[PDB]
Amino acid sequence: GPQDNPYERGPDPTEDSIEAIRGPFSVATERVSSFASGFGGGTIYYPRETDEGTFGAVAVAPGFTASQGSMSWYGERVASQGFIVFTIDTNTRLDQPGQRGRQLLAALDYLVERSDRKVRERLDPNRLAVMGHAMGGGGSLEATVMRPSLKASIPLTPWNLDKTWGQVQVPTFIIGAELDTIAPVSTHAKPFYESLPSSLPKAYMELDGATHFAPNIPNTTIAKYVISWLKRFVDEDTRYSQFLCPNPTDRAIEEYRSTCPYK
Ligand SMILES: [Ca+2]
Ligand SMILES: [Zn+2]
Ligand SMILES: [Zn+2]
Ligand SMILES: [Zn+2]
Ligand SMILES: [Zn+2]
Ligand SMILES: [Zn+2]
Repeated sequence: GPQDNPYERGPDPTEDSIEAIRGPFSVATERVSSFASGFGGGTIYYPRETDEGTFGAVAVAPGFTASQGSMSWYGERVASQGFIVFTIDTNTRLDQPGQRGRQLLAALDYLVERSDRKVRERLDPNRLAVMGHAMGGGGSLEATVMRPSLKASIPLTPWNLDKTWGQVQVPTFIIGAELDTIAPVSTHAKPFYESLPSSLPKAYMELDGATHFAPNIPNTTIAKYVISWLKRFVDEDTRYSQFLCPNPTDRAIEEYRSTCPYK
C-alpha cells in the first residue's frame, strides 16, 4: 500500500493486470519536434490522472533504420501502468549504439527540463529509466554506463559490438529473441547478460521462436515483464516482485536467468 511506498501507483497487480493491453491509467500524448536538441524528437505518453502522485519515466529508443513507430505500442501499454514513456526518434536512422545512448539521455533531460508543463508536473525527475530495441538496446546499455543513477535499463534484442558490461550498476533486464539473426543471442544478449555483475539485480528472458523484430509488435510476454521490471525498479514497488521472482515460467519463454531475489 501507499503507506509503505510513496511511489506505488495503481491497484495491486494480477497476471490479468500486467498482461492487459491497458493498465488502470488513461493516457495522453505530447509530440516533440525533431528540432529538439540532442535527439530526433518523439512522442511522450503520460498518465492523465494526477491523484496518486508523480511518475517515473522511461525513454525508449528504436534500432538501426527504424523510427519511433516501431516502438509505438510501448507508449500507452506501459504509460497506462503509471509511467511517462518517451518513444524517441534518433538524429539519423543510421546512428550506432553509443550515439543512441547519448540520445536516450538527451531525451530524459528534455523530459526534466524542456517538456510541456502537462508532462513536467507529472514527472518525478529522480526516477528515470531507459529501454531500447536492437542498436537502441545497445544504447540502453551504453546509457547506463554514462549515467549510473538510472533506475532501470531494458535492452530489447540488443545489438552492440561491445560485449563487456562489468561496470554497469543499473538494474538491467535483457530480452532476447531465440531466432534472432541480426543480434544473435549467442553473441549479443547472452554475453551482455553474463558480463553484467552477478551481484547486480538483473534478468535475461529469451523468447522462444522469436525473430529480431518481435519487440516491434504487441507481445504480452514482453509487456508484462517490462511493466513488472519498471514497477520494481523505477517505483521500488515490491508488489511486482511476485512476477519476477522466482523466474517466470510462461510457455512463450525459452529460458529465463536472474539474480533473484532482488534485495
Ligand atoms: Ca533534434
Ligand atoms: Zn505498499
Ligand atoms: Zn565494455
Ligand atoms: Zn525455442
Ligand atoms: Zn503466469
Ligand atoms: Zn495465461
